[PDB]
Order: sequence, then C-alpha cells, then structure tokens
Amino acid sequence: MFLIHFVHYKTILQKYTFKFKHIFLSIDKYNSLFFNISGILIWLNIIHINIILIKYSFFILINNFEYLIILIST
Amino acid sequence: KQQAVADRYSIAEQHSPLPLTTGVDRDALDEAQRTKDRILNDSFTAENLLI
Repeated sequence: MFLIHFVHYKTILQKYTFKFKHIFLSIDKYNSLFFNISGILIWLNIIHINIILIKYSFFILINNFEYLIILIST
Repeated sequence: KQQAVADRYSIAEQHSPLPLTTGVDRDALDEAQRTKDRILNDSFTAENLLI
C-alpha cells in the first residue's frame, strides 16, 4: 500500500576527481634538430649540387642510405 | 546618543535567554539543503568543463 508521496533527494556531489592519462599520451615520436640548409650535394649515378646560401659552413651531414647525400650547414 | 531611538524589542533582547532555535522550519531546511546541493553541483560541473 502507499502512505505517502515524496520528492527524491540524491547527493550527486563529485567532490573527488580521478583523471587518468590514456596510454597514447606517452608514446614516442621522432623529433629533430632543425637548422637552415645552406646547400645540398646528391650523388648516385651522376653528381648534382644545389647551393641555397653561400656562407662558411659550420656543420656537415653525410647520409648514405639510397643515394649519397651531403647536407651542408644543414 | 542624541540620535538613537529604542524599540521595546531591542530592550527585551538584553534581559532574556538566548534562543537555541533559528526560525528555520523542517521544510525550509529541506529547501536549503537542496539549493546548496544544486548550486554546488552546477559550479563543480562548470569548473570541470573549463578544465
């Protein structure tokens, strides 16, 4: 039987906060140092030189993977 | 001193017991609790939404 009619209180208080980072926030990426390329030399069958900026080059990279390439002041 | 006017009530206040009872009713206290709850809840919601 029913004796009464009432209004339904509830305590919805969130007072605690637990947020956990999903895994992919910590995954790696590939980051690189970046300087302005002053020049480039490519050689595979035939050598080719491109010069963007002529200055005394303070750093030089050599990379052999497919074609021989030399990145000047890179 | 020159400007003051006393009601009878402010005089009875001095010689008299102190009430342990605010005039707040059962139902009035129900609504107080509900109001506080509702406002607190919406403020926490709002702040989490800014975060």
